[PDB]
Amino acid sequence: TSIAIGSAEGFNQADKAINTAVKSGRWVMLKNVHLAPGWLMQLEKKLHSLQPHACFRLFLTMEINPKVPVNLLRAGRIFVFEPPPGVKANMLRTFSSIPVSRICKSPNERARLYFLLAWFHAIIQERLRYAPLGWSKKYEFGESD
Amino acid sequence: MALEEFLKQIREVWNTYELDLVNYQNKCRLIRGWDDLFNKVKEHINSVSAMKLSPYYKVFEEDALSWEDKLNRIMALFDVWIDVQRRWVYLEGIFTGSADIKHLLPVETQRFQSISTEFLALMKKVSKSPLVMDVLNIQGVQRSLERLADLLGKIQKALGEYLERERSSFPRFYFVGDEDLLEIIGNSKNVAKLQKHFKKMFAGVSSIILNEDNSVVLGISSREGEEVMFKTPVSITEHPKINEWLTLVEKEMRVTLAKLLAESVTEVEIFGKATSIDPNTYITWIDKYQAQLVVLSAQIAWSENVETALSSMGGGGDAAPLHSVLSNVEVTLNVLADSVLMEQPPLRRRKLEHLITELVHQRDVTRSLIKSKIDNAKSFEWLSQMRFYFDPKQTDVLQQLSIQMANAKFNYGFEYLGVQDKLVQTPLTDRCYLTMTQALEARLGGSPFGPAGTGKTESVKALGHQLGRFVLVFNCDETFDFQAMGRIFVGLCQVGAWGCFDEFNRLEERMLSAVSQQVQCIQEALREHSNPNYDKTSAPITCELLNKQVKVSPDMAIFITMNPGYAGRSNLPDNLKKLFRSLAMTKPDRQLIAQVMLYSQGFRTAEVLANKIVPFFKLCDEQLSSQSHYDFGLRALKSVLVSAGNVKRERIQKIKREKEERGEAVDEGEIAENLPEQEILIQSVCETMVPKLVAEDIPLLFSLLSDVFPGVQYHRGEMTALREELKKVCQEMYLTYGDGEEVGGMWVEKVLQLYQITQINHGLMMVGPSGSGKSMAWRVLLKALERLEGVEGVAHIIDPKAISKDHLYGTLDPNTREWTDGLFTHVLRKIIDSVRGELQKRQWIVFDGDVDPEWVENLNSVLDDNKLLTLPNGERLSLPPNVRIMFEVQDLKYATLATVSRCGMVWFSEDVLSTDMIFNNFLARLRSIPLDESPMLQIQRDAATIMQPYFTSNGLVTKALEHAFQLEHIMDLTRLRCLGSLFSMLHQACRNVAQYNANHPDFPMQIEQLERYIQRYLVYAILWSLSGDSRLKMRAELGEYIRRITTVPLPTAPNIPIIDYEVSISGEWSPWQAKVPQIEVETHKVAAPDVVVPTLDTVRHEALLYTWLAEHKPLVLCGPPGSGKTMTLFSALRALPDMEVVGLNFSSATTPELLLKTFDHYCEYRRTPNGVVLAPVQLGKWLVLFCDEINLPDMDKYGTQRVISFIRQMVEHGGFYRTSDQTWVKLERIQFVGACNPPTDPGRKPLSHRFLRHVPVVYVDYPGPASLTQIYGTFNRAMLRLIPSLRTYAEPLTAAMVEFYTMSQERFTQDTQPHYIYSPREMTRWVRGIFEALRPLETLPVEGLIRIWAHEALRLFQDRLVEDEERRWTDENIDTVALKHFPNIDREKAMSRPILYSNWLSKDYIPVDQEELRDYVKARLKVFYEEELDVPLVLFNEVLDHVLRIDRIFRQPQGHLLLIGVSGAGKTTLSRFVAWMNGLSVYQIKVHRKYTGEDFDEDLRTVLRRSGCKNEKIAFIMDESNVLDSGFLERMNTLLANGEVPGLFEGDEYATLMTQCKEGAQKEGLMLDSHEELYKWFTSQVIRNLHVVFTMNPSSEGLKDRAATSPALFNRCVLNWFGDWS
Amino acid sequence: PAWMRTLHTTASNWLHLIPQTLSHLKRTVENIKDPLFRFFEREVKMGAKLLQDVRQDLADVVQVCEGKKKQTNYLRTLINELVKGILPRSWSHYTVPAGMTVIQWVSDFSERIKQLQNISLAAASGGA
Ligand SMILES: Nc1ncnc2c1ncn2[C@@H]1O[C@H](COP(=O)(O)OP(=O)(O)OP(=O)(O)O)[C@@H](O)[C@H]1O
Ligand SMILES: Nc1ncnc2c1ncn2[C@@H]1O[C@H](COP(=O)(O)OP(=O)(O)O)[C@@H](O)[C@H]1O
Ligand SMILES: Nc1ncnc2c1ncn2[C@@H]1O[C@H](COP(=O)(O)OP(=O)(O)O)[C@@H](O)[C@H]1O
Ligand SMILES: Nc1ncnc2c1ncn2[C@@H]1O[C@H](COP(=O)(O)OP(=O)(O)O)[C@@H](O)[C@H]1O
Ligand SMILES: [Mg+2]
Ligand SMILES: [Mg+2]
Repeated sequence: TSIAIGSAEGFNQADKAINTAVKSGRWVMLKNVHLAPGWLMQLEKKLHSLQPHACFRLFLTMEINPKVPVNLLRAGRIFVFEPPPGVKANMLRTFSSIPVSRICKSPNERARLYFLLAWFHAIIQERLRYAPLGWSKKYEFGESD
Repeated sequence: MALEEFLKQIREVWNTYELDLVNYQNKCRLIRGWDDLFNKVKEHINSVSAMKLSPYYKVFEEDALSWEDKLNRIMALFDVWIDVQRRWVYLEGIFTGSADIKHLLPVETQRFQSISTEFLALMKKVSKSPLVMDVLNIQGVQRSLERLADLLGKIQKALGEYLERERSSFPRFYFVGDEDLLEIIGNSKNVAKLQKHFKKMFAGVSSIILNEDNSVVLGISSREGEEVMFKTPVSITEHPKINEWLTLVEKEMRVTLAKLLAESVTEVEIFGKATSIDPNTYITWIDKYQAQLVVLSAQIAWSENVETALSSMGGGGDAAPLHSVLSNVEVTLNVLADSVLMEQPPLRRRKLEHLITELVHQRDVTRSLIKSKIDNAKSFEWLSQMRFYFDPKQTDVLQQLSIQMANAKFNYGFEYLGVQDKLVQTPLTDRCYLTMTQALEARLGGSPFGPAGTGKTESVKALGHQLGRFVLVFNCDETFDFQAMGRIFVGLCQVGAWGCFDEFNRLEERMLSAVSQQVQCIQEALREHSNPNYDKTSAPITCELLNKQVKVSPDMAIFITMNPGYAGRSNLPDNLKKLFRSLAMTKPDRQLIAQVMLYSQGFRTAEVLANKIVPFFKLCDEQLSSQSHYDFGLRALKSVLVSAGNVKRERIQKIKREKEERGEAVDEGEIAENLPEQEILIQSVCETMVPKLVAEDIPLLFSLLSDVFPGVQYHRGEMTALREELKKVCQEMYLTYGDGEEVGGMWVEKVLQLYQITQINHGLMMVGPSGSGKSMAWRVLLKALERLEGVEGVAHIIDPKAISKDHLYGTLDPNTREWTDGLFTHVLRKIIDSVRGELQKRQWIVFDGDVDPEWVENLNSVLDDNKLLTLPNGERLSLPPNVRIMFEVQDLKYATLATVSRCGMVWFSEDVLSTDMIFNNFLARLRSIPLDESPMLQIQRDAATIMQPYFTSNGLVTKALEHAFQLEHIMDLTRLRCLGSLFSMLHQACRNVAQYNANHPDFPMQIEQLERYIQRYLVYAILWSLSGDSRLKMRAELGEYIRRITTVPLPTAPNIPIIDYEVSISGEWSPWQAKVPQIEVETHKVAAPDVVVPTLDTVRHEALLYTWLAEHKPLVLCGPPGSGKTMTLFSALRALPDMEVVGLNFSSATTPELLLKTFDHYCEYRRTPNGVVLAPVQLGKWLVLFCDEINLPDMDKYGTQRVISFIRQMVEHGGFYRTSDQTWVKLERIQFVGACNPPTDPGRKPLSHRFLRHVPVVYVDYPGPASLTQIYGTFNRAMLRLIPSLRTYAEPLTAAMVEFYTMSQERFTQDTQPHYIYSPREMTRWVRGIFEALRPLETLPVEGLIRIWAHEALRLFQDRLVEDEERRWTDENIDTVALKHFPNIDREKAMSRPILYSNWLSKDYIPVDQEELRDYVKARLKVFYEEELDVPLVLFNEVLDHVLRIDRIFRQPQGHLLLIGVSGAGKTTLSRFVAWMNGLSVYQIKVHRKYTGEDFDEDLRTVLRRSGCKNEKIAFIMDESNVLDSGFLERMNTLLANGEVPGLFEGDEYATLMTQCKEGAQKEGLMLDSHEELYKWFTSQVIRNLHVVFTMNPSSEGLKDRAATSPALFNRCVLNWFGDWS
Repeated sequence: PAWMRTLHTTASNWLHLIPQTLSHLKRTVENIKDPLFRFFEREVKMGAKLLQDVRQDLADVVQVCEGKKKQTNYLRTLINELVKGILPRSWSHYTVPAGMTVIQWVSDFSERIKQLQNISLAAASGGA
């Protein structure tokens, strides 16, 4: 169950989804939780006094923001998502994200096109590291592109 | 006897005029002829009012006044009757035609039945006696309608959930407001009333065509008159209910257009791939079909020709028939170009313009295809083009047309678009089409982004109109929340309409994240349509919106347009951004847009004109100076280009009009040959660009014009007709009119320029410094147009920043989701509804106030070509053509390009309004308007002749004004603040002469004495009006400058400034010192709050305050805290009876609502025939609002103080808007006085120049050393009469007081600590403190006097000090000063360092030994432990001093304490212990995690009742931690200063308070029954009994910030720095 | 205070580096028709106003740091920026690279005024 956080109804839905999930092993993902720093503190206290199902997982999506409470950060395990360190890492991430059956369809030339796209996507993204020379501006070339 | 005839005519009209009755469905007899009734009543009301001016009105005064009452009563009744009858009609239809509502809402249905019974009963009475007078005499008919209106409104607001149910049955109702929907549902039989609502539910359907019966819908029509006739008409009889035949109309609109398209495609194919086109046949085909289908047919034919040509080129080397496709386009475009070179019908001409724009693009695409040697239909350069495939063999007519771009395929929606202006199809627009259609195929949203004026919104609509979709534009703001967006999505999804959300990043970031969930679920539903496995004969696709299953039409789409460069905007979360495909639209192709538009309008030299106009705009943006009101973007270019076509059409009409009276040589083809096309373009540029230019840019732009358009001259039309009316209106308004270089000529040009902008723009700004003539320019123009054109002009003036943005536009209820209109929304909706003929009048909505992006960007869709006010409830209000949106502002330093580019600009400079013009206006009014309410006018006229020489250009006043601007003033100096002050003072001088004539009925003042008085008073008035806000040195310097240049006789003293002289009524200079006697003050009034010792400054300031106050002119006293501003104002008010002062204490958090509570308590709102009037409750009294800190209220990030804008509105407009009912309220007998510290002081903001022009400022400085000696030497002489043996020491005691006070004021300043302010207030407390310690004493040695003097100095100067060094300095210099002025005294007995005074060991306040005091406090602490608080305390020396300091404050009236120190130092415990020793009850608010503002208000009521009604002495001890909200201190700031909170007791609380006050005052023996008298006694009890102790920790940032939030904490509370334990 | 003495030297030094004179271009009937004059007139007009404002603000800061005029709200805001080394927002009138500090702006502003003086000197002595 995926929930955006900003709405007042989102807070009510998040609590019900979490309460249902902790008794069934269901997964809950809450996105943009950095937009509600005050509610995040109350969620950390709620999670502390809880013994959910062994399969239950709670995912919190946020930007890297100083508003995120320290107490929540200590209670959870942090994973940083950022541009891949280089061309090799960028292209390996691309080939893992795209299912194999996607590339391996009937036209055999489809595989080389995806490689060219992966190389092109890596070169364009890596040039952003050179803020001014690679591109005049810091464009958000990303996964959607 | 002409007056008698008018009365006879009025009597005869109303003895026969009957309410015109019509049967309504055999139920009652409604009333028509509202226009006839209202105009007839207004006509007699004006005639009765006008005949009062006639001198013969006295004989018929009573009869005319009787008719004024009757006519006013007729207006008040039928203005309510019309709204009651209107509401009953559609409510009766709903509660009769839908039996389901009776079960759904039984309570409302029965309640409506009861009201519907009383309405029908009153209808039957009207039927018996339809005569208006008989209806007017029906008992309680006025109150019956008032109850009917209120009751019917409650039923209306109770049908909201029923309306939400009907919106599902016809989803286009989701875009209609609740009231309009009730009109639609309830009037389902009266179809003629449905016509005004179709523009809200349809893209281009403005009305429907009906048969004579109104039972069959024959077709639909657009706002321009274009009609679509249905192939199969829709019968309303066979489908009676509103939502089914409306659905059938929507379907027949789509089916008819598709059938009409097939017929059009058949004919247009003949024109395609044809060598020659006959214009008559082609024009016939254009006229036969609708504008949207004509362009659609042309696109279909061109696409199939290219497909045919590319198919033949399959071999590659085969000959190219693409040239024939180009050839056909060339031939067709030549016929279109020839057609627009001559006169055409307006609908056909626009159709021809659309075809030219379409074919120019087809010509460009075909040329690109030929140049690129494309020979295959599957080539991407052809697939990337937008193509149109038509299959006549397709069975479903709605799917015969397929629009394909790249891989994206679309069906045509066949929404009737009417005649929508098309965009020039530029390469940027081509790229926009490709990107957005890729997003549509991917079931993603489109996100065009870029700076303002790049075509983002128009391109989205153009693409939607290309696909035949209903495109809805929403001007988003922060009020578009999750619930509002979802409901809009529900309407969009079911209708199948496109949502273009502009300024989408103006939503809050939390709302953007929440909305992303709704956008995603719709997009998943959209992909279910695209699934080939899904079959149309199955369950409809549905997504979950707002916890409901909502059907999704495949045609709906979501688009967001944003300016990512605007600072302060919300950043979109990434999960939302992945749902949209973004395209940068940054550089519009201006030269192509200009070339195609000029070519489509018929300009033969369009290529030459486009190559000049587009670079010219580029040059203007760089060659001209930089101004915030300058725009040379695409909107400005588009405005000129559109105006160019309008100017070309009028010249052609003018040329042939000359030909009608000169021969019969109409040769239209040759008429276009000799047509100055360049001169036409220059006229459009000058009519649109010139009014925005500053003076030094005007020659620059004409040099640029000569550079790009050589030999082309601009000549304005000499508008004699308008200028004659303007000249007459100026005469009636005492204004100066000029022509050319005459006086007032520049201003008249700006009025004419403003008129030109009103004819080209529906939104315009008048920008210029305060006092530039902007207001008079549009007020005079509005009246002149009424006389010239016969159309009544109505102006609604709004101060947008004087109210909250919620009160300007409205609010959506968080829970009930009910919409309440704001001020602007209510005004615009009233004009659209046109209940009282507002659509036939010129309606100007003037936003007079500051412009900031927060509120004006809600008008982006209003000010652009959309002309729509979009509300978060989904409602869209169209701007009627008779409405102009105007913005009168002094600057645009916070407006963004988005706003500036969307509005016509007229720039006013301060040179436009010359000082000679202002002088003429003052003299003209002085010679015509009597000041008394003629012997008074005769005095003014003679005085005007005397003043006239000095008010000429380069006269005394002009030279004085120029010199004054060179001086330094406590506030910023503006021309109108000086002249406004100067004219008020001169009016008082005229009143002085009249008052003298009253004193001398025998010998009135002669001209020689009148001349002798006026000249000196004018000099006197000039000095105070131009330097009264400056220091003495600046006041002096203006004196010598006047002395050099004036010829008025002046005082001949060698070194006495002129400002030191008044003007006696005998026309002689008299020194102000003659009115400053050395008084002896009664010994019991020593340093009392009401006692003022006359000084040179006090008598001058009081006289100046008297003049401004007597004229009801708002004024501000400015000076350092404690300089005597309140003292001087209240002293002047004592000499001015019939004026009640009410003190308001502004803080940083003060809003207009503080003023409104004061109005609620002291004033009443009364309904008058001319509107609501707010007047003081007490009759015959002028109520003075005294604001003590008028420049503390918080300035927002856009430089605006809301309360200041509110006060400016009440002064300049004489009123304000009541936000509850959106009604203008007029003030009567209410004036304003301000007090403040200099704006350079911390926490103080400069006052707006638009507020200062009305408010003269007097500077009250601290009294000098000699003035202080005179003031407190008088007090010391009186107080030392208690002990006759101490009379000799009066002078040294005063000298020591002044010396130490001056030294302390220099030593400690606000730079070190924010509370280091020393003023004569300390001197007043110093004398009072000594006096209180001397009253019960029969005798005292001089050493005893010094000890009291030293003790009070420590309490007043040392107790606030923070540092030990500062306290050491104060302790040392007290000894130094005392021995300097008191030699031969025993130092030890008088200055022993432990100086302690107490009344605990005796009856009197006498010195106490430290050890004796320690034993007493231990003895009392023992009792305190057993009775109040068993917390043992260790007694050290500082505690003994502290408890004595707290004891002093609890024994003073309004004794408030500010205890500052570290937590746990005993501040609260000592306060409770001293409170228990003085008999004071301790009150502490019992805060908790859920303690809120209304909990604090109830707690405040409890304490005030006990101390105000029960005479209970209370120590209200409250800590800084108790302040859980800033609103807590706004209440305490008022309570500390005034002992009252104006809005704390309301409703039943006030009624209970009055009962308790009456009981409380009875126990005191006072005879009080009046509520006002009871409230004053209650305030006086709170003043003497309530003691507030404020405890806070030392925080440097917190303490400085604390002063602005609660200035009363630092000037009404005694501060004791307990600090930390030493 | 230590800041009061250090800021006094800096402001006095800046008044030495920054030039003091900038004469507006004399508008003439045939100078208005010259495009170069039209652009160059704008440069001095906006340049002269900025030059006077900065010099006046710096002179007030020096006088404040000598204890001769009382600190106003504007001076308190300006003095706080100068202590922190942030370029005052009032001084910012021509576009500059982001992250430019006040010490570089004063040197940059001084060079721009010198060029503005030479342009006006040529127009005054020699014509447009
Ligand atoms: N044409 C005129 N001839 C004579 N007096 C004029 C004329 N126009 C304005 N005035 C007077 O000069 C002053 C100008 O006030 P006006 O309201 O026109 O200025 P404004 O620029 O709209 O003001 P603000 O900036 O405060 O909104 C008023 O005292 C007005 O009576
Ligand atoms: N391709 C075009 N052809 C004609 N007029 C255009 C074109 N693009 C933009 N305009 C005009 O430019 C102005 C600004 O367009 P608009 O869509 O409001 O811009 P934005 O949404 O970027 O602020 C309008 O007058 C609009 O009609
Ligand atoms: N001529 C005077 N006669 C009596 N008191 C004076 C005189 N001049 C100054 N004062 C004292 O100066 C103080 C001014 O208080 P107030 O009028 O409230 O000041 P402000 O309005 O400037 O804050 C009072 O203590 C008042 O008694
Ligand atoms: N003079 C004192 N001797 C002993 N204990 C004290 C003394 N002053 C304060 N305390 C202790 O500190 C506590 C807090 O006192 P309180 O008046 O609430 O402090 P404050 O108002 O400075 O925060 C008291 O309850 C007491 O235990
Ligand atoms: Mg837009
Ligand atoms: Mg005005």
